[PDB]
Amino acid sequence: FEVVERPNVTYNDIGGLKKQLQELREAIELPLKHPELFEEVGIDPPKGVLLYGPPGCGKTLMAKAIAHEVNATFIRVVGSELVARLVHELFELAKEKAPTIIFIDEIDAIGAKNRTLMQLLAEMDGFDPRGNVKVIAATNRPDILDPALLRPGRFDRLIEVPLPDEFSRAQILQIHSRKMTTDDDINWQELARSTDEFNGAQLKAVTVEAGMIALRNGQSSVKHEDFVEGISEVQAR
Amino acid sequence: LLANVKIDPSLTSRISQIDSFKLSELMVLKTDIETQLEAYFSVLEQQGIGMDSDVDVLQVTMIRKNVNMLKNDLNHLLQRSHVLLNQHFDNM
Ligand SMILES: Nc1ncnc2c1ncn2[C@@H]1O[C@H](COP(=O)(O)OP(=O)(O)OP(=O)(O)O)[C@@H](O)[C@H]1O
Repeated sequence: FEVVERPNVTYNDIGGLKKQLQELREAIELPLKHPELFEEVGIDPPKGVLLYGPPGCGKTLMAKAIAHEVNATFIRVVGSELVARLVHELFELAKEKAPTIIFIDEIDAIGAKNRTLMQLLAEMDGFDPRGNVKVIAATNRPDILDPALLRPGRFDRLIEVPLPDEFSRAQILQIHSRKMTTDDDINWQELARSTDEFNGAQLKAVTVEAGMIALRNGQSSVKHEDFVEGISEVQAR
Repeated sequence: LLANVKIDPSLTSRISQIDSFKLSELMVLKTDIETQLEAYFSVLEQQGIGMDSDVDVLQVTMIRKNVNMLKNDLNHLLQRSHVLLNQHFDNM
């Protein structure tokens, strides 16, 4: 599985998702920076937080930004690529490189309603909250999950991570345009309208498509027309 | 009952060089990968089955697995193409 010592991704790299990201920080960032306070008042922080929503909406992005802001190790697992030994080994490493944010992608692929599943429940009952290992899970179908995962002391904190709304889309386009010279007359709002029902991944792929055309034209920056051809290009996929 | 799929020459070789390609090569590659996926998708249309008898299932199982590997590669292509692209405008 993929391990990143300390990912260099700030909250500044996440377009929109303000309410959710704050919910996440209340659930993970807070008990990490000040675990004693949760002991003083005497309440356990959530061991696991489930991020459900469509793909390319920034579930991974959120989990990496937390791991960044909290100076932790980021260890990611792909749920389909697990399809039990490896789960134990995982959490073992996770404890070893603490602080650690474990990100279980495609958790539904192993947690529908077997050996590997049971292991994950064990590992999470294992380590205790206030501890410096926290779990974040990502899925499409929270409906399809086995109710053992959502029971307290596991993934007992749920956060919807939906598609970018008209405005969130503007940010995401700009976000991937930052390291990239851009004309001052560029209409970011018109772009947000033409990218109806787009996701973060696709919106990033627009900026990649735009900067290509500008380069192909030997422009010194990316013009608004480039982006629209980019959106045009991206639409066909 | 497909036989009309276009085939990707030197693809698995070019795919493995994404991190070491220049931008122009990535552009040609991206276009080629997409051309391959268009052919795969035409087929997923003919069965009328989206990406989500017994010799049916096996092909569809493989068809899907192929697209996903292609999508995972094209994704990598763009993440790298993006970084190289960002280096161009910081260069300036
Ligand atoms: N809100 C966002 N702001 C900026 N970029 C985004 C956002 N959401 C997604 N992206 C871009 O989309 C790509 C995929 O993002 P990410 O993997 O975080 O989404 P995800 O929901 O975790 O996808 P998956 O379903 O594969 O887990 C990333 O390269 C990221 O740059």
